[PDB]
Amino acid sequence: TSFVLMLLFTGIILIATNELTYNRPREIQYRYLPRDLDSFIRTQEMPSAIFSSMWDVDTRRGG
Amino acid sequence: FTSFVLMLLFTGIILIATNELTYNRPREIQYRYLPRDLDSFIRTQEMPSAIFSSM
Amino acid sequence: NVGSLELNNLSTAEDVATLQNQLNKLAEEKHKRSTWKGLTFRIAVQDMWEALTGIPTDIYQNSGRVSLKELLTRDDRLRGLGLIFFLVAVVSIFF
Amino acid sequence: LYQDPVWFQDLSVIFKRPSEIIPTRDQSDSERINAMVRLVLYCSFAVALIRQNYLYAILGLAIIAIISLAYALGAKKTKSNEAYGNIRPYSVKRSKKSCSKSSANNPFSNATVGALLDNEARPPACSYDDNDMASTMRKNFNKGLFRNLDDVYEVENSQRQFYTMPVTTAAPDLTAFGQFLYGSKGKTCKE
Amino acid sequence: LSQLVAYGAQDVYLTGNPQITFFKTVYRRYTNFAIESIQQTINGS
Repeated sequence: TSFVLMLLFTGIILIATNELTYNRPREIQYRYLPRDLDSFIRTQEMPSAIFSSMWDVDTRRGG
Repeated sequence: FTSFVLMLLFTGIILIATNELTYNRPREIQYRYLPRDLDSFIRTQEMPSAIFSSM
Repeated sequence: NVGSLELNNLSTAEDVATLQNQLNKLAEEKHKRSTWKGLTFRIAVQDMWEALTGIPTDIYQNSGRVSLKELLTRDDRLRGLGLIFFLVAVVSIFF
Repeated sequence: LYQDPVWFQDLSVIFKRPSEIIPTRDQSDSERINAMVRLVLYCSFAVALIRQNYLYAILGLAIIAIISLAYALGAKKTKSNEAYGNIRPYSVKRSKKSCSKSSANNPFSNATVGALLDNEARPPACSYDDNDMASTMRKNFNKGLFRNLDDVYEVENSQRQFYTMPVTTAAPDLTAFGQFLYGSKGKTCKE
Repeated sequence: LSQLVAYGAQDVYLTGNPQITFFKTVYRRYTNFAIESIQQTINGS
């Protein structure tokens, strides 16, 4: 009985040690990859909208 | 005599079941796409400045 | 502005795949978290599967010429020795 | 290049293959720990057999764990067991000679400029066959390189040109070379 | 040149792509180097 009591005591001590060392945190870092070629082309702005201002009104005169 | 080692294993195996959680320790890092404009800028640039990096 | 290169993802991946890199590594993170959560204190019934994996494979580990103690016991086997709790409960019921 | 016989530490199952060694002599530290393990296991098992209480074996295993854990954790990293020149005074007991293992930046450990980077004193890149560094060398060479899958004895991507230079330290170690050609002969006739 | 490549936050979050006016050239900042020319020794008549 006494052996059981001491064994439970030390087992509870080591279990408490495990629980206290269990809560150590972990960290995530973000790694950024470049866009794939097809996705890039699908995302690319049409020239009709990139530089449409070339015929907007003019530069020597206002609107 | 026998009951002594039986109880010893009885508590020890619960202790082992508590212990085992510590073994697996993987690293977590996520992946995300570049911003479109930044991606275009990086793809367009001709010189790399620093040569290489391993992480 | 700078080029940083990741060599591998626990398995060398040549700089050819583009989205396979994201899919593979997301699967890696999912597997790691699944193993962590099914390998922590919170288990429902998986102890039986862990014990049944432990005994034959623990014995077979010595059927190889060697097997490192870091692998004979820590390869998802430590709680696999949790069946000794079951057997000592059984004999304590008897004895 | 300097070579030593084989040993291993108490992990795996070596503690049974060269069995019946109990106490240390002219053995490596890993071998000495193994011998202490053999002592404790046989002593505790014999004591348990003599007095059938089934707990002396448990205490023997516990003290085995204590000794192994102490050896694993308390090792001092301050080792400079590098052999070159005329004198190796640091230790005369069995130990693993230092090797500069192959690395990603220097696949062949040729000590081109890595010596001036951090090591200053760089241990020699030991033999091609010592510690399976042939596989590591091949893996490091075949990092980021594509093969045409017409050569399974790969020579097509020019393995042959690349090799380890005869000397891999800052100095050629001329003293060892001279002792090789011209033995000391100890006490000679003129003495 | 064949290894997978990705950027950290320091090259994404703390930066971005500036808009450049055709007529405002922004020159690249570069490494420090110098060029010399020397003669080599010829072995053979």
